[PDB]
Amino acid sequence: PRTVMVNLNIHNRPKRSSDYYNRSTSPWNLHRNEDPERYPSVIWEAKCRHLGCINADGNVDYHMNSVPIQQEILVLRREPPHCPNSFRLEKILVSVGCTCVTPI
Amino acid sequence: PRTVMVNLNIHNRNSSDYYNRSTSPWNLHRNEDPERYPSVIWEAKCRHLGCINADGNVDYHMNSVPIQQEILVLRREPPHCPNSFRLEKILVSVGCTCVTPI
Ligand SMILES: CC(C)[C@H](NC(=O)COCCNC(=O)OC(C)(C)C)C(=O)N[C@@H](CC(=O)O)Cc1ccc(NC(=O)[C@H](Cc2ccccc2Cl)NC(=O)C(F)(F)c2ccccc2)cc1
Repeated sequence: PRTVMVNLNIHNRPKRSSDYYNRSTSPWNLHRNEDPERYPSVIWEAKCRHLGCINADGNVDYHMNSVPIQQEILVLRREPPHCPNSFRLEKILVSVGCTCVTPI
Repeated sequence: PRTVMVNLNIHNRNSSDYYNRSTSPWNLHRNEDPERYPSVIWEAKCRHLGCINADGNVDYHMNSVPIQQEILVLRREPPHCPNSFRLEKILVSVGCTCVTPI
């Protein structure tokens, strides 16, 4: 009912540091979600390592909370299946890291 | 030049105020570009250089820093062609996390 064309070839941004994930008070890991019926097909989702957050001393402090920061994202989904380059839009949620948080 | 078709009827999916309770809270700044789809984009900005205490005072021995993501956005191509588009990859701060320096 409303349809458009898109060139998936790309240009822009170099990178670096980005071990925020390891020095955060609310650190995380990245889990690969691969779906071949989907553009992009590889997506990296963040997952908080602890319930609590990390001390100065480097011990977990459960009076606080690692929680994930999320984003609504649009992704491409094959429509109909078996059709290698026709697609519909699909909105989804993506954890991109965790932040630490006071519970009240 | 690999090219594909997209139906913009978007089904399906699928308050939480972490921005205010984070040790490394932040605000959102509007970026608007009319030659861009989406045109309005909200970018996060850490409120403090340091992070917030239990006591609720700023502790500069630590660091609010933004968490970013690579994002794709659409740009008409050729310009003034209302259906055909090219991809453009962008960085987006979506919130801040607190961090131990070196
Ligand atoms: C992202 C929207 C879901 C959101 N809008 C809504 O909830 C409803 O959208 C109704 C208007 N947007 C719209 O039609 O999107 C297009 C005009 C596109 C068609 C919105 O506009 N948010 C914005 C305002 C704000 O809220 O601060 C912030 C925003 C901006 C762009 C993006 N970009 C995307 O989600 C794109 C979708 C896309 C865009 C352009 C070209 C190709 C593709 Cl596949 N996908 C990706 O970046 C990704 F798939 F690569 C991806 C995957 C995994 C992790 C990270 C990224 C995300 C969020």
